[PDB]
Amino acid sequence: TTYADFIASGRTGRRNAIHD
Amino acid sequence: SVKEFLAKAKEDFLKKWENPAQNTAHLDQFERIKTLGTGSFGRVMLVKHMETGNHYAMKILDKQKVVKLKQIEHTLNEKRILQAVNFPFLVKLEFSFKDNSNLYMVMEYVPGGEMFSHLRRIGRFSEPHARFYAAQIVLTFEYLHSLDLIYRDLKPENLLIDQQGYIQVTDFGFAKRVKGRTWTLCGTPEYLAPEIILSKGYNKAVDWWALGVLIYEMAAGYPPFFADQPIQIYEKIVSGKVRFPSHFSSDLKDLLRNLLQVDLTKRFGNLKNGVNDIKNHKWFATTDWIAIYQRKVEAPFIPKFKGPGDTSNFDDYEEEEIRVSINEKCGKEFSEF
Ligand SMILES: c1ccc([C@@H]2CCNC3(CCN(c4ncnc5[nH]cnc45)CC3)C2)cc1
Repeated sequence: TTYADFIASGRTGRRNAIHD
Repeated sequence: SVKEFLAKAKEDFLKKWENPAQNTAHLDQFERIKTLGTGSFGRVMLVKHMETGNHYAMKILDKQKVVKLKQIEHTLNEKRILQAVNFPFLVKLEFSFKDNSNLYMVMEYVPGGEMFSHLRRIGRFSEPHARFYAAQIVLTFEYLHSLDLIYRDLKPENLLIDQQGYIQVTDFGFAKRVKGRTWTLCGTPEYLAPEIILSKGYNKAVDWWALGVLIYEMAAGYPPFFADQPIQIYEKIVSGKVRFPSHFSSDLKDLLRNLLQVDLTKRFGNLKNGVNDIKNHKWFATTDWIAIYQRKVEAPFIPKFKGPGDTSNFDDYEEEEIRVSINEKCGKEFSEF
């Protein structure tokens, strides 16, 4: 399922913004 | 009337925008309690103001780290904009000041925790729950955009739930006052509009695309474009393809196809009718826009509150000392803060 794929991904924690 | 309300809001904003409040407290006036969050160049701490006994959220930015990360102008934008705004769903800046080492922004403490925490734990929000939050963002962007402000960092991590169950938008680190187009590559990968990824000039329409991402994430429990690495996320965003969960209502899918729209001549929020194309959409038919603004609508969720200064709705972070150097760092760069 898409949910299972999300939960197993490395991006379920807090996401940081992009910096220059 | 909307036009009349926004005109008066602009008069109020411009007076503060042109003459910003500066050096309104000192670090010694606060008792540091606990870290509520962290960033690459700072942290947010729960503090107690000794003279009033009030609790606040204090953002502490290390000047040297801001400089190394090339965030000087963005930080000056954050403080100048936050001190000038006034809207029910925007967190209030109470005080600001600086010392030899850091910049400080003392804001209202929002005890309910991040929408991110609740969303990840519960899994997903029902369509009426997501709609309640989405209506507050729509009104907040209508307000910000009328002042020529672009927000640029919408995401659940930045949306705090108050004692009444309403949203407080925090983090104005990438907000900018701009009348024309802008070009900075900033924001969070999952929320970037295609025109940002493709290095085109862009405008306030990127915030409406970000609203589409937020609504999708609240209702599905996962974002519309996700992968293990940012590059794979960018490929999905630019592809021109979105898949919806089978539980999404027909009205929700139609709204999202119009917000997550690659074509700027077709994206909702960016047409001749502006925000009214969103406010009058079928998915928002049950929304009383005035009742939302007046906070008269019963919230779908009220966060647990053990009392003043409680942080049960927040994750635990490693505690670090606030060091103040005996020498002034980056004085010229942050002169206006
Ligand atoms: C720099 C340092 C820390 C952050 C964090 C990242 C996670 N999200 C946050 C959002 C604000 N945050 C607040 N919590 C409670 N009351 C508040 N009032 C104003 N901001 C907050 C919780 C942490 C900011 C961002 C940039």
